[PDB]
Amino acid sequence: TTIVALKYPGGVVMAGDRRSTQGNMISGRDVRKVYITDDYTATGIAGTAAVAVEFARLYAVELEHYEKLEGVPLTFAGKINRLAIMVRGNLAAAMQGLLALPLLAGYDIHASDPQSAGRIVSFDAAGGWNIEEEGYQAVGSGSLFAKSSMKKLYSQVTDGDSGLRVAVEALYDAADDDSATGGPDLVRGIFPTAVIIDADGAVDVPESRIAELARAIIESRS
Amino acid sequence: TTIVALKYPGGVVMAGDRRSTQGNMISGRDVRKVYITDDYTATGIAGTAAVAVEFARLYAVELEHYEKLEGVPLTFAGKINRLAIMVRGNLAAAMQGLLALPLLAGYDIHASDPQSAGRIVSFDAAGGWNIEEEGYQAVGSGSLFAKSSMKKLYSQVTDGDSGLRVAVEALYDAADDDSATGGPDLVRGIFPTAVIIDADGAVDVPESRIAELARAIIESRS
Amino acid sequence: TTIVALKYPGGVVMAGDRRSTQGNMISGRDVRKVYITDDYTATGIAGTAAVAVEFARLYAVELEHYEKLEGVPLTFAGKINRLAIMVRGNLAAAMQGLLALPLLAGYDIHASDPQSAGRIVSFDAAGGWNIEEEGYQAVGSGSLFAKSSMKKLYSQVTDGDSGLRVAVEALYDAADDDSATGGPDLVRGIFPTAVIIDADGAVDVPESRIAELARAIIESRS
Amino acid sequence: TTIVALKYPGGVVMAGDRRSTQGNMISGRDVRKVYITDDYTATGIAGTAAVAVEFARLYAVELEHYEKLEGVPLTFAGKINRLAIMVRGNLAAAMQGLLALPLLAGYDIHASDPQSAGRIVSFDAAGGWNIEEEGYQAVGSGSLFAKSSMKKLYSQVTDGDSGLRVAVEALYDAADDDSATGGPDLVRGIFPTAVIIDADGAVDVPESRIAELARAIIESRS
Amino acid sequence: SPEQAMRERSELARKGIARAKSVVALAYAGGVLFVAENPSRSLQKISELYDRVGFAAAGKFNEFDNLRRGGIQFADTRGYAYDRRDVTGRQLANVYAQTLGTIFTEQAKPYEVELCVAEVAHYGETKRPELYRITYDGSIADEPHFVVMGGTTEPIANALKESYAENASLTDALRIAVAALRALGVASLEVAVLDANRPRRAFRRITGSALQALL
Amino acid sequence: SPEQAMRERSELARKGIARAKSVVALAYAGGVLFVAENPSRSLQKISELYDRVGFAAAGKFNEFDNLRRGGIQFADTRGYAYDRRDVTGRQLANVYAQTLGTIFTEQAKPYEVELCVAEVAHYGETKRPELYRITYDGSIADEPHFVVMGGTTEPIANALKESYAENASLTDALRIAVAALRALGVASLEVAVLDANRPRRAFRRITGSALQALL
Amino acid sequence: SPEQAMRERSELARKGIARAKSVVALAYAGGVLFVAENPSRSLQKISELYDRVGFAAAGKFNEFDNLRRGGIQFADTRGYAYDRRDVTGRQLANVYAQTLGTIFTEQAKPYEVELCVAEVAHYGETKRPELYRITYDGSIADEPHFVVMGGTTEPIANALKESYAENASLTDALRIAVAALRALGVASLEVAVLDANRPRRAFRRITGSALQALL
Amino acid sequence: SPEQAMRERSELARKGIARAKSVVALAYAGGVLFVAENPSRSLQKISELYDRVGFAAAGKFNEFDNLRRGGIQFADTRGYAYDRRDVTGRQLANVYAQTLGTIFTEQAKPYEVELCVAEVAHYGETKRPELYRITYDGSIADEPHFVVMGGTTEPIANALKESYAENASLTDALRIAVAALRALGVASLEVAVLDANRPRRAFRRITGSALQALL
Amino acid sequence: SPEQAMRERSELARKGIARAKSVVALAYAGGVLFVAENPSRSLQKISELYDRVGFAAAGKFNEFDNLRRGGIQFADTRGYAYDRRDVTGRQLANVYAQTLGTIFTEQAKPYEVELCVAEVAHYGETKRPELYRITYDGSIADEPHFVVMGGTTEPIANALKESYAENASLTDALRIAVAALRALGVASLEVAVLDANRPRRAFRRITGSALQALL
Amino acid sequence: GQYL
Amino acid sequence: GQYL
Amino acid sequence: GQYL
Amino acid sequence: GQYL
Amino acid sequence: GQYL
Amino acid sequence: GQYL
Repeated sequence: TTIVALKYPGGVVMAGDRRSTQGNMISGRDVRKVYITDDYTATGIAGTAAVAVEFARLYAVELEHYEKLEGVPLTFAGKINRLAIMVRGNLAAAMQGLLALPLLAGYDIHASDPQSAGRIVSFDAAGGWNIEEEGYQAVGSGSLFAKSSMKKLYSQVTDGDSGLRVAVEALYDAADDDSATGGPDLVRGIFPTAVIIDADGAVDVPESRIAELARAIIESRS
Repeated sequence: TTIVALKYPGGVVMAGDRRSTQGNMISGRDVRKVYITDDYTATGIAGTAAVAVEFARLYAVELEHYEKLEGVPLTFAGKINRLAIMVRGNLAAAMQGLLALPLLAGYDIHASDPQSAGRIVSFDAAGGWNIEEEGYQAVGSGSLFAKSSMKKLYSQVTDGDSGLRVAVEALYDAADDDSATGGPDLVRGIFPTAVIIDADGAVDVPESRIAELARAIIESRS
Repeated sequence: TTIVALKYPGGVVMAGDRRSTQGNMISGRDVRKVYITDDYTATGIAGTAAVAVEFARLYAVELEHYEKLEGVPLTFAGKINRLAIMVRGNLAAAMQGLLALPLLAGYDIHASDPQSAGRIVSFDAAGGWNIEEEGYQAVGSGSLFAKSSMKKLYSQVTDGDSGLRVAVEALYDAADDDSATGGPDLVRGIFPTAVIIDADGAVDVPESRIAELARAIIESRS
Repeated sequence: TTIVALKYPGGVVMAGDRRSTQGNMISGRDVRKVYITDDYTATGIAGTAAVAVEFARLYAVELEHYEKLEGVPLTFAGKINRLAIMVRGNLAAAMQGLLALPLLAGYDIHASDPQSAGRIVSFDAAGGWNIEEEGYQAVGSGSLFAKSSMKKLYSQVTDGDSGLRVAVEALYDAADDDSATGGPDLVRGIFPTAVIIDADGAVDVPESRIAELARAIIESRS
Repeated sequence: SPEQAMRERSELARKGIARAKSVVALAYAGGVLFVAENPSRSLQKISELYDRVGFAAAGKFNEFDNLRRGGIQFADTRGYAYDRRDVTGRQLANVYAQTLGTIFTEQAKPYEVELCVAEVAHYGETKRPELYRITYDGSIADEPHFVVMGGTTEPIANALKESYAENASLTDALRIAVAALRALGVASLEVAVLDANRPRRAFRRITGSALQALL
Repeated sequence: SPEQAMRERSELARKGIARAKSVVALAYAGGVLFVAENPSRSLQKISELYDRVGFAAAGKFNEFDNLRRGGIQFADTRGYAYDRRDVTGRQLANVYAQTLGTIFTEQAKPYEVELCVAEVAHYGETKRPELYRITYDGSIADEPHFVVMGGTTEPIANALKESYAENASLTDALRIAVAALRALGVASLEVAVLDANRPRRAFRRITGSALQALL
Repeated sequence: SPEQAMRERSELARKGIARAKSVVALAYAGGVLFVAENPSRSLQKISELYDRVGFAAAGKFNEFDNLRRGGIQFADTRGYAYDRRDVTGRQLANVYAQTLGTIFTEQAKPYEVELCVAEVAHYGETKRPELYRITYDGSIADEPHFVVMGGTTEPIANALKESYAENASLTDALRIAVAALRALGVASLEVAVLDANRPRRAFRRITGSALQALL
Repeated sequence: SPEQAMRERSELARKGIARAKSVVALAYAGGVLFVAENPSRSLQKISELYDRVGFAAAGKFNEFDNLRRGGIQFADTRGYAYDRRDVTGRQLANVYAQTLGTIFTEQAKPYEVELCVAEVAHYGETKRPELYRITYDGSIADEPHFVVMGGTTEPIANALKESYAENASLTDALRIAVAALRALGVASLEVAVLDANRPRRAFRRITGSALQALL
Repeated sequence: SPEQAMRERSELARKGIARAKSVVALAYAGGVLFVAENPSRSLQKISELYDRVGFAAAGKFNEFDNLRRGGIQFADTRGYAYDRRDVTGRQLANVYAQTLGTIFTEQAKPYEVELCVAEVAHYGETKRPELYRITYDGSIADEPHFVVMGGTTEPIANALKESYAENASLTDALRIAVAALRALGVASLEVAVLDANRPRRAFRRITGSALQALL
Repeated sequence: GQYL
Repeated sequence: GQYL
Repeated sequence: GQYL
Repeated sequence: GQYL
Repeated sequence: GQYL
Repeated sequence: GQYL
């Protein structure tokens, strides 16, 4: 399990793999690890899959309920406060093993510069959070490897395509080095899933482009 | 114990064996392990027998009571959500020791393609669940053997008959490999129980068909 | 302690011994381990003598209270449900040492065939139950030996008399093999207790018949 | 981490580094650890990052809410009492490792002498506090080393400029002798954050002067 | 006077029930047939209470709607607590009478609703269907032939009295009930049946094309 | 006027009880005999309270029905608390009289019901069966011969006092009772008896062919 | 009298409705079109209740505003409890009818608000949009075509029934609606639409430049 | 009559507010200027509710002071719970309208106060300042220009009407408001401003020597 | 009428306070001098609320006794909660006015007490003594010179006004106050002072030999 | 009422 | 009121 | 209140 | 009353 | 009541 | 009332 985030000029792109295991035993090979919580934020949660699904559901419902009640959505600081608060609420459960590490990618519509309107926010286990001003983030088992790889690759991120290709390559690296992280399955045709957020909103990458980028990277590595 | 479920073209079929043991000693030899919760979904639960029976009863009561109250049955997603909620509810007893692993397979009448209206939902201990895209699933002690066998044998699933035969031989494999899983008792005429769900609903296989399929499988293995 | 039950054509007969011991020391020699809860079912409870006594008292009170309140007795399934419910309510007492294993035998008045109207339901520690399809049940310390013996002896059960003699012989075996299981006292003239349930209801065997059957069996073993 | 506070003639200046680490792993490198609670008091908290941030937010909210309700801010003793109260409210979480220790710097406008109207208050773990009469105080991991350096360097503190330079050099010393305290990152242009409080109130120090002071101190040390 | 208050409440509930539609339930060959004049598609005054027990009422919709919800939850509690077959329509009607008489004793506003309880024989079991007419004051009436709810019950009741046929066929009972009720179209009508031939759940509705073609 | 208010409430109770059916409980050779003119098969006003204790009431069905339920719960609590033999109809009747006084005084609308508490000698025991009659106000009364209820109790009481026979056989007692109550058919009647010749549970109903040929 | 209390409450609610703005919700080609004459920019009478369910009312703004809030919490609880697709406008209208009847029954003053529920087909699904109109006393009504709300509803209702075009284009539907409501400008008017073509949330508002360009 | 009681309550509130000082809040060049004739220095009828939101009131002092305290508590709760920028004057006014309508309906004594909510554009942001006028019964009014509350509102309101000028300078708007309110000295008055030029907290008072020099 | 009920309640409080003993507190050279005629030695009408805050009242002794007590716990709780210097007489008077309004509004029996709140400058600090007079309904008034509690306040108030001298010495202030109050003996008096020259606790009493020599 |  |  |  |  |  |  590894979920990576990176901003590009005029937006942000954030992806997740598809493999879930119980210890050494591989359970899922098609896991959707990114949730488009609203039009301008997408969420990828590493940790317990059940807790990740519950948290995505709760956070989406909370944002929708606030926006419906007040006629206006929360602000990015408000949304981050909600996520941090619910994480601090999960400390009791996490200590027994039901952990869930969130990654938030957002496009600040209120940002002065739409080119810098993309946002990456990093939450810790203690509920503390931090915007990734340095450009990117990766959470999960292969988080360290993905970060160290697309650290080098970040010179190549220039747009949605460049950033998405870099993220796909970093996900492949995390899968290749970490057996808990899953890569592009070619026999079953399964590839990590990704979401792109920009001024128009958050959009999901078609699996055709994901497969094409993964295959190109593979032939590069072959 | 071992309970399996596989989808065939235009439906889903599942089965459950009849052995219950108290450690090494054998307690029950004709126990029912698959429950027709409603007309279009049937649930087989591995784990503690009394606890699994209580879930069967409670979940059937909950579904029928909701449907009576609202004049409408649940969406399949709502059903899975409730089952996940119950599995999350019994976590205290599960950590205490009173385990029970649920298997839900249903025929989604709302499916665009009724040929693909069969469903297989696999739940984990933490309350999380997974729909099964491979078309087959097995729960119980002999779940691994049944899963590996039907991995090979799913090529021969072409209809309700072929899928039922594959499930019966997979349960035969699980019983043969696992001493905790009971096979077809010919001397007492005891055979594993099965249910077929399709467009017209959930139906139980007559015992003669189960007996004859088990005998034919034995003759092949003899 | 050991309590046995067996169905015979047209009814059911269930018996229990008379010995209660504290460690190696013997406390009771005339212990009543068979209770006629109502006209058409009787209960014999293994485990803690005190707990079994109050459990039988409470169960009889509940059955009578319902039958008074509704003007009608419960269905056999309702009775089984209540017994299982309280046994599950007794988990807290059982885990700390207060054990009580019930054995339920009854005559199903609602049974289509009065010849097969005898019912024997076996409850485990988890509170769950199992109607005995094998026709006979044995609970208690010597329950293994009693099961073992009248497994062989069940070919001889044909009516109340044959079943009663078989049960007496099985209790004799349990007493002979298990030092905590009590046998037919001759010097004190104490013999295990028994109840016969049929279409006329549950009736207690006169002690003269028990004594003579025990004596005949003993001279067979002499 | 290390946060230092020192009084200068006519005010007070207090600063904090920017490094946050998890074990030997470095998490943040631009962590603003200095908070301006109000116009005349600024607070830096060492310990768990999330706890420190939420204490900063909560204390600012509390002070503003009281002042709004009563139309008047608190006395300095009242503010210190409140901060001690929250710290002693944090003891429970502190025993489980969620510690965050404060350092309070303020400008007592009610002081008869405005030259000595600056204040430094140091709180211990148990909520107890002490006004700093040596004129300087350092909290954090490198707090001992920073205190040792500014003990020597307090001879040269004469104004906001001298005091700020001394605080910068002491933060450098703490970062040098303690790997948990971050120094002036020249390659990334990252330097510790600071605030100056005087009769005009608490004002943040523009980053250019921190950078130039750090560079000059480096050249002296080079 | 408290007697004056109880009276005026009684005529209040009477006026409420009188200015309401007509619901008729009759015992026939296949069990109990539920017929009501329901113009609204979403609203339904006839429902299932238990697998062999149906629900019918006449009055303010939310009142007997919450009553039906309470009956459903109570019956589910009874079935789960003891056994399925331990739930009977007689005990449900007793609970309904208890809660009615209670509410009318304490609540400032008496309910302008009248209720009927229907229970049939279990599957593979023979028993004459039982009809329990429960009144607003908590009074209950056991009626063997036919039950009429709401409105001008006199002409429809008397018509049903002369036109009642025991073990009536489904279509014949349908047409007799329609003739009594008219004293309508496929729409503006609600039809349900408690079919004893159902294996577990006797209740079932017959609406639309089936309802049209049956007539 | 509080006195006038209590008078109006009491007269309301009198009118309600008067417009009610007649229940007679008499001691005979076999113990206590219960007769109830109840056309409804489902509804029963005669029941058992304890092993040698019966239940008889006359009035609004829900009121004495809930009273009967509460009394059964109390009696079962008493039996389980101490012993089966520690339950006597006297203590029950005291509880019911206290409860009826509380209901009349504190509840806004009192229960228009009449109550009888019957207790017989235990098995193998000789003792004259006990008849306790309790009214809403709390005038518990001990009847050495018979208990009458409902309607015009004057003609029924006169017929009973004229035709009462101690140690009367079952047939003689029932025929005397039906002759007195006429002042009808085998149907529409509820018949039960507290039989001290029962080992534990003296109460038992007599209905159908037993009642048919018996009458 | 109790009755004088009930109809004084009812007429108080009615006169509260009388001095209310006029809101019209109509079933057009794209689903449901909401039109409300709101001069205030901050105050809102139209809102979304669920993905394909909207909210419309007129009366005391705080009354139906708090009712809107409660219904929003209820709908969110229902959707999270089971599934998003398990939320229907029928159950919502049911709970609103129940709570309105409850408030009218117990609350000192009736809510001078009447409510409208609109539900459209889901995305990629065909279903006639459903209009529930709930009166303060819980008198819920299903409107096949249009809901006329607030003030002198008679002239606008006649104009709409005369000029209703089923599946009217949103431009033509809005022009007909404004013609009927005139019996206003782009300003001082609030417009929202439940748009079934939307993937998840059908609700959407059309105000200002879009509304001006359309009209 | 309940209508009579409500009219008496309303006239109580109006006459209570009538015998009160006049408070005016106008939108000028720098935002919202608060002016109230407050001879008592300790008592203050103008205050800050949030960073860009002030508080104005006209009525019984402890009443609106408690309201102000509760609103400050609620606003702090909202800001801490979600975000500082997530607090708006519209939601504050909505909560106040809810509470005032509630109290007016339920409280035996209505509050004779008039509350104005003012919100300005954030620092480094342009938005026309918003004035929300809330009546004792919750009747909220959105004023784009000015709010006159307490005392004879007609003469001062008209004088402001001809004397109103948008984006008025601080001193000019001050003298205009002084002339309108005259229809006084530097003392006996309360002056505060919501200054959008303030980085975080727009509210600020102008009293004494500054207030003198501005006149 | 609610208006006439409030009139009789307010006039009841007025009769209570007028038919009550007189207290005068004046700002003089040494701070605030409290003068209340008090024949009872046990009963005390003057007290200290805080280091620089005293207590004065006119009315029923138990009423303002309990009020003074509650204010004392509140002030101690505020001083311990935040800081000792953060407690002011303004906030105490605000709390007293709020709770007096509360008692007048919901408590069926009004308090016939009228209170004065006094606060002096802290030691080593200059600030004019502050006097807050609060009446039963919470109507608080700030008096810069003198506050008269209860009794025939008009002749005494006029005499004080004519003879009030700012910064009057304690002897001169005492003699002026007693001359005004005569409009008694050394007994039947209570004298207390909030002396700013006190380091912490400004309050102090002067009685008997000190009072005699001072006179 | 019901006095059956 | 609703009765249909 | 606000009835429009 | 107290009045003292 | 205090209104100033 | 059962006075005896």
